[PDB]
Amino acid sequence: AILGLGTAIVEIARIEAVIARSGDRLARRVLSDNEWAIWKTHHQPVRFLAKRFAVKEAAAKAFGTGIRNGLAFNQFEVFNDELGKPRLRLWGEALKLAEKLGVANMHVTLADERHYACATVIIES
Amino acid sequence: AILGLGTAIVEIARIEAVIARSGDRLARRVLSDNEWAIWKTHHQPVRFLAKRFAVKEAAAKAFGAFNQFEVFNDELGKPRLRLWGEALKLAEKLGVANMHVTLADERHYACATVIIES
Amino acid sequence: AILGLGTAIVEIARIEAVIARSGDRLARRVLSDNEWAIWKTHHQPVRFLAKRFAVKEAAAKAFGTGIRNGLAFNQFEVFNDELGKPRLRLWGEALKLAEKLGVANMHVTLADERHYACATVIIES
Ligand SMILES: [Cl-]
Ligand SMILES: [Cl-]
Ligand SMILES: [Cl-]
Ligand SMILES: [Cl-]
Ligand SMILES: [Cl-]
Repeated sequence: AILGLGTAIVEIARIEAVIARSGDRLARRVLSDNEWAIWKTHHQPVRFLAKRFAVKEAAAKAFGTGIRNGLAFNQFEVFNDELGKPRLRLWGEALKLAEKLGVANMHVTLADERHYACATVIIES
Repeated sequence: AILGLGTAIVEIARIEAVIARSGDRLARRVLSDNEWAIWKTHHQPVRFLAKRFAVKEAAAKAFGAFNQFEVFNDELGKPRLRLWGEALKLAEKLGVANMHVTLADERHYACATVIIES
Repeated sequence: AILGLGTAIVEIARIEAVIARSGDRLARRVLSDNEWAIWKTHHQPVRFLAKRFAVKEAAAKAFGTGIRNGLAFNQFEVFNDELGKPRLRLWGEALKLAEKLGVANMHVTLADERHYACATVIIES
C-alpha cells in the first residue's frame, strides 16, 4: 500500500544564487556525509546539489511531515544503484520515522532540464 | 492496486493573465466553498489558485467539474483530496479507498501529482 | 506492488532548437512507426514530440534501466485509448523486459504548459 507521495521542483538558478551568497554552506547543510563526498569532486556541483535538494524536499513531503520533530534534509541520503537509478537511504530521525510507519519500499525518480530539477518520491508498505 | 495517476504543471503567469482578463471568475468556477473561503483571505490568492488548479487538473487525469475536487490540508500541512457530487459518485463506483496528493511550486510554476488507489 | 517510478521534464524550446538544426533526425530515432505517422501530420508537431520525449524518458526510468541492453525509446509507444487517456504500448526488448519483471499494469500521465512538458510513469505488478 502507498504510505505517502511527494514532489518537488527546484529552480537551478536559485541554488546558484545561494552558492554565490554563502559558498558551500547550503551543501554542508543539506548533504549527508556520502553526498558531501560526491559534491566535492562532482563535474557539475550546482546541478548535483539542485537535484539532491529536490529529492530531499519530495521525500519530506512523502513522509507526510515535511521537516519537523528532529527531521532534517541531511537524513534523506540519495544514492544511485549500479544502473544509475536514484534511491533513498535514511539516517537518524528519518530512519526511525520510516520504521514506525512500516515503510518497506521507497521509490525515487529525478529529472532535470536546463533550468529546473524535479523529483517525485513514493513510500510503500 | 493503483486505480489512476495524474500530473499537472501550471504556469502561474498564465493564471495571472486569466485573472487580469476576467477577475475572480476562474476562482468562482474551479474552487469549492472551503477553497473559496481561503482564496478570499489569502495573502497570495493567485498562487493559491494556481496550486489548487494544478491538483484539480491532476485529479481529473487520475480519474480519467474542478470544484468537485476539493483540496484541504491536514494538521501537518499535507495536501489531501475531498470529493463532491459526480466525483464522489465516480470514486465509489471505481472502488477508490485512498487518494494521494502532492504539490510543489517555484517562482514561475506550480506542479501536482495525484494517485488514486483501491 | 510498485515495480518502478519515472518522471521527466522537457523544455519545448530545446526540442524546437534540435529540429531547427537537424530536422527529422531526432523524431525518427525515438518514435515508433505509429508515432512517426502522427508526427508527420500533427497540427503541433514540436509539442507532440516534446510530450513523447517526456513519456519515453519517464518510462525508461520507471523500468529502472534507462536506455541500455537493447532497450530504445522507440519501444515505448504512447497511444490514447477510446476514452482519451494516455497509455503505453511496448515493443521489442521493452515488451520482453516488462514480462520478465512481472509488470501487469502501467500507469502513464502527461501534462504540458506553453514552455514545458512533463510526464510520470508507474509500473506495477
Ligand atoms: Cl535569488
Ligand atoms: Cl467546500
Ligand atoms: Cl508545435
Ligand atoms: Cl496527448
Ligand atoms: Cl516555447
